[PDB]
Amino acid sequence: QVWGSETVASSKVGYTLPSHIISTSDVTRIINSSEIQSAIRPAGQATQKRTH
RNA sequence: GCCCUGAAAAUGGAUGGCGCUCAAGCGUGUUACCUAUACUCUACCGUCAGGGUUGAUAUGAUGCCCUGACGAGUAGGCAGG
Ligand SMILES: [Mg+2]
Ligand SMILES: [Mg+2]
Ligand SMILES: [Mg+2]
Ligand SMILES: [Mg+2]
Repeated sequence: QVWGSETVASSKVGYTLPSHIISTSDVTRIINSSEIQSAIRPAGQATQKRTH
């Protein structure tokens, strides 16, 4: 009642809870998604070999 | 050309000094040698630029790592402590 829900309006006049600018807080799962993984090129060595 | 005369100032006095006369002087030529915080190569610190790396089961993706270049400073500005 005090702060409101998705089906109940908040008792505060004209107030709604703030929105999210990102859907989830774990970007690891977003990267590990099939669509992202199927569009990227293979990665490197993570520690480049010294050539000269 | 060199040297000499012309050429007199006040504390004692300065090719920097000693001293030097086929010079250790003057003109000219040939080599060797000495040494700057400059140049060349290397290491280390920092700054700037271009890049690599999220895949869990280990901690900083403002992380870790690869590559190149650069570094004087009053008044003054900005940044990290
Ligand atoms: Mg001579
Ligand atoms: Mg030097
Ligand atoms: Mg310099
Ligand atoms: Mg400086």
